[PDB]
Amino acid sequence: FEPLVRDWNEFNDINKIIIRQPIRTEYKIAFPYLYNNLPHHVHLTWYHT
Amino acid sequence: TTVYEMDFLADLMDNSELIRNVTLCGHLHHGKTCFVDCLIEQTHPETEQERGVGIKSTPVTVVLPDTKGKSYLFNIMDTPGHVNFSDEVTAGLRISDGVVLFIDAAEGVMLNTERLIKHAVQERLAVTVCINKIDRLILELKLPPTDAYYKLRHIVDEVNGLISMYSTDENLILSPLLGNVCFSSSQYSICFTLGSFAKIYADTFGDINYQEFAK
Amino acid sequence: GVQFHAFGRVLSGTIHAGQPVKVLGENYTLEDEEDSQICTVGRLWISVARYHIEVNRVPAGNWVLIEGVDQPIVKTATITEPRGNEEAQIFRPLKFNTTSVIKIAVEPVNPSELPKMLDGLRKVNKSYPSLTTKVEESGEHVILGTGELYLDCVMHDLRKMYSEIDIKVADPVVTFCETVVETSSLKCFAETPNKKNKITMIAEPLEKGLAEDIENEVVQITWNRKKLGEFFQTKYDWDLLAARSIWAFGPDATGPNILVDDTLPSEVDKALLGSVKDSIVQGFQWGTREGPLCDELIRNVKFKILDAVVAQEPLHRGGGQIIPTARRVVYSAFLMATPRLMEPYYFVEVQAPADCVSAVYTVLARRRGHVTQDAPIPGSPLYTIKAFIPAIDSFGFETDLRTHTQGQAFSLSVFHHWQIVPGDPLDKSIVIRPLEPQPAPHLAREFMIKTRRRKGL
Amino acid sequence: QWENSFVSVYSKDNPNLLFNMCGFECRILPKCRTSYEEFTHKDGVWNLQNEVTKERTAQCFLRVDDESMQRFHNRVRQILMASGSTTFTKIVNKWNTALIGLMTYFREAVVNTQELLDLLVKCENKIQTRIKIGLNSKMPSRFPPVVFYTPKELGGLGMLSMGHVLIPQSDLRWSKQTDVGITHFRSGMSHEEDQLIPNLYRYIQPWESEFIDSQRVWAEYA
Amino acid sequence: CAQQRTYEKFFGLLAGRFCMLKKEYMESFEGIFKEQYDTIHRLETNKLRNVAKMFAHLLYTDSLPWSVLECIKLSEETTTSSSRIFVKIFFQELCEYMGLPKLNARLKDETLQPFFEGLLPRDNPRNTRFAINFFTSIGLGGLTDELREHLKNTP
Amino acid sequence: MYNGIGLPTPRGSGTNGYVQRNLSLVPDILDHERKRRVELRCLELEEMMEEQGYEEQQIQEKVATFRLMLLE
Ligand SMILES: Nc1nc2c(ncn2[C@@H]2O[C@H](COP(=O)(O)OP(=O)(O)OP(=O)(O)O)[C@@H](O)[C@H]2O)c(=O)[nH]1
Ligand SMILES: [Mg+2]
Repeated sequence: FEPLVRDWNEFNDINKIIIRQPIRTEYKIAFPYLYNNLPHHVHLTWYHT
Repeated sequence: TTVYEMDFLADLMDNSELIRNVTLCGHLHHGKTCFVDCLIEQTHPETEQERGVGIKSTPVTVVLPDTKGKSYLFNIMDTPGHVNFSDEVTAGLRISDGVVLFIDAAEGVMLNTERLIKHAVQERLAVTVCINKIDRLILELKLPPTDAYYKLRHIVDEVNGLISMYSTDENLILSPLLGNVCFSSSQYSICFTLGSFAKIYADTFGDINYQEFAK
Repeated sequence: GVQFHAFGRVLSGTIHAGQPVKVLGENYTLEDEEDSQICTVGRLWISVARYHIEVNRVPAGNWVLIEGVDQPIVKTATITEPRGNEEAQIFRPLKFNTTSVIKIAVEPVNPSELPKMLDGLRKVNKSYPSLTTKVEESGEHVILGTGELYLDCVMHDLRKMYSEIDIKVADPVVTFCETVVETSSLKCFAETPNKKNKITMIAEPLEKGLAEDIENEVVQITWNRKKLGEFFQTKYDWDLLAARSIWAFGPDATGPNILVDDTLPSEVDKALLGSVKDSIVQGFQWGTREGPLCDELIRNVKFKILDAVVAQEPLHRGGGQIIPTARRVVYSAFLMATPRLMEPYYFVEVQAPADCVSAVYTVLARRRGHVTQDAPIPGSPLYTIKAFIPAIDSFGFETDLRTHTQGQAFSLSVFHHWQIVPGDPLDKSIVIRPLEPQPAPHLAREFMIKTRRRKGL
Repeated sequence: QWENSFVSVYSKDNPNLLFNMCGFECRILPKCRTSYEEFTHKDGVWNLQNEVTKERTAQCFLRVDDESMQRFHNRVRQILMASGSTTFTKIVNKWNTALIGLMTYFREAVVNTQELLDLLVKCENKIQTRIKIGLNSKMPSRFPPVVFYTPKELGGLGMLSMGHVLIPQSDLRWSKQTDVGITHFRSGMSHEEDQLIPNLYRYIQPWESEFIDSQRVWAEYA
Repeated sequence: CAQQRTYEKFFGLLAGRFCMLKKEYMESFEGIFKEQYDTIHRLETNKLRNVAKMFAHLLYTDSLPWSVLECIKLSEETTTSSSRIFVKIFFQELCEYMGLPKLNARLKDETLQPFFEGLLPRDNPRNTRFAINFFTSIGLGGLTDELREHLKNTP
Repeated sequence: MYNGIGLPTPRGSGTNGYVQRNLSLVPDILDHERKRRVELRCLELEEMMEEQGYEEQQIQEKVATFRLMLLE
């Protein structure tokens, strides 16, 4: 879909991460709030039916 | 963005020998919240929902009649069962006195069930079982009635082996003869112990002694 | 609003509306009564699932939702009678089965609202009983939680209800531990600023069984040295002299490390050693807690005192300036002759159809798995898998599993045990390509270089 | 004036010396300084050589300036704005001349500027779209590539192309941080099959080689 | 890239990435350097220089392995003047790219001296004269006069 | 998986926005321990003497010799 609305940070300092597995969009949609800055108008989906 | 009954509730609180404090625990999705819901509709004909997973516990206190009619006040701590939220269980496990562990008839014992029997025995509570979701053996899995017996016996024996593993004293072994386990189907409105079923047998048919029968 | 309703059991007595009562917080011991804030009761409620039925009075034995005892208290509270004091104790605060091991840094978008965010954090620390929030000296706010879904719901409530600030959140990482693999072949001994007291101690590794016993409260030293001795000698052929030498347990009441005292000829200096044991154990536990490498807890190590040159009349000079002396002895031995890093593991149980077993296998391979067991379910068309997985690689493992198999499989995870991360934590000949994934020989190296960079400097 | 100026220091904390000259945006990085990792790769990189020791001592990385991209884009904009009284072949000659004048001037700063490549894709497809609009349709199947790129001898229009290359993409976050690499390949303009349309950049010769060539050619002629 | 305008390491880089992708192209490149040393006179000096910088790229890219020098016996009688120019451009590029310290260092260590033997003549004296004279002309004074000092100590 | 690659909308871009993955991507220690060896040499001797008598003199004799005869 078309995007809903449309500098420096420290957490993405590339010396201070450990990258074992790359985060990927499926995780970013499984857990909207843990994995995402500015999650707005997001519905929180989960089911282990 | 209960007029003549809450007084009765108060006197029940005042008796302090007609109340029971129980924690409703078990694994994930094994029947707790539906048990509680169908139960409050039995009494009152008067994040989570979208999640389909319960995150934080909820307490209910309600007045229930037994197989003799004597009302009791029941303290029921409905917990979440996701292994990540075991925190909530600990909370209930302090402020309550017994535990009703809900086990699935189709799956049996898994991670959280055994870990919760551990947490319950190490805090010296009472331990009861409801083998829930029994229709999943008749309608879903389609099992000859004797193999349904086999599966139920198996679940009870395994939970027995574990509760013996974490607790030294052979004070209690669970089997429905002692009145340790219900059989249930939360959604199909069926919950029964050998006691209750034999009393049903007696009340509708002749006068047979329901206690010696249930034995 | 912000307020809560405290929820609890009335063991003795009978609560009523307006009843003035005094709280007993979690730190309150009988001789520190500042912790007890004094307040009253606004309403009294009783509960059906989500219906609040307000009453005037409740006797002992029930549960109740009390209004007004919110602001003073955090996770646990013990309520006692206000202005009627006989004397009161507290019940030991809640003990949890699982260790909260996942870590998330939090910051606002514009620092102007740092106080508002702080309000928010307090509140959730209130609501979730296992949440462990701490503001780390590098200036950050770390949140310490159980699993990915747990922290998701935490931040859900953080952004939804308690504060409407916009918040940046780091990626999850885990909290580590420090340990050793062999004895300090030689010792560096620390001496007082005012050079009065010389402390010689080495380090060496314990075995896992007794450390876990330390954890399980099986070897509780609340016993006398006699019970300690029979325990140790009986079970693991420990020396009775090792028992007479064992002083205390370190990080706290429950600390998997041990402090040992073995130098017989100066041992009979109980005038001086029996004096200094207090500062000795304080420095021991400080050193164990504050970490030698990356500011994290140590475990599974045993320290031994082999020469205690005590200042005659170890007065206030000694007494005051010997605790850092002690912890530098600890660091000296530890860093001296075998640093090593330890990281947690996760237990994963996967239900799966019969066919997709191989599928989960492959996933666990990508993430350093070691699947242990795979077994039929009796009376079901399903197989159960039990496996381990480094909590590092546990991030998204569930959803990865379910996506690859069309929802058929499903896993839960629990913390189980720590383990040696396969790297050498202290090797300068190891340089880190700063964004691609390291191979195993350097995981520990990386693991420290990153964490200290944000904390240890 | 300080706002229209730019001062850039090189010390023991900045290893890079950046500047901005006639149309280029250059950044010099010596080997002595913090290049533990060094490559020799795509031609965006000049290798400066110390003329007495004859050893390569630094690398200059080139990019197109921002106002030069803007100037190219405004130039295409006025090709299009003043073209409703001209024929298809005149519009395409103006495009050809503009694009040659850019590519033969910059020539390896264009490889390294991932914002140019997108500018050139959109600008070439705007020219094509105005020619379609010239007929009375924009259907993508009435106008395969062959209609535009066929030389003027076989009756085509004769466009010169730089919009059928793939645009390299990599992970925005670190791409704004640390020059991470190239993992994905977004697509350029759309061709009717594989069709592999050739490229202007491959027929123009880089500077850093023309300067060595010239040195030797004039040396030996002298 | 033989047919190209002038050398751009584009084709070098591309063939090197293929070698990076499979070993088949690494042994292909062994045989290819063997082929071009066999067919080196078959070019002009233009093609000669571009292929020289080809293999020089290959070497200092670590794509071609330094063992390859076994194919280079620096005796006057067996050396094409065309091959002479080939190796001169090759080693001009090597020295002015990796720098003379690590080249002379890599030219020095024995672990590849078996192959380097054809390049550094010590047993037979006349081709030592010739080859030391050649690399001197190229301006590799260090290795040359070290080997000539070995020669001076020899009798 | 829109893994931070591609366009927000391939809409006015002259492209179909199709993304792909780059196929060509690949010394007291001994002396302190002798006093530790000596340590049980007094206790365990006085203990094994305590097993055959806790008169505190017969065990001090066995412990005194075990201290002098060992240090010799
Ligand atoms: N087949 C069958 N399913 C039942 C029955 N009773 C309850 N269920 C299930 O009950 C689920 C409803 O939520 P619950 O599982 O009760 O909630 P829960 O057990 O506490 O799990 P959590 O809330 O996450 O801790 C539905 O998904 C049904 O699958 C039953 O008697 N038969
Ligand atoms: Mg629920």
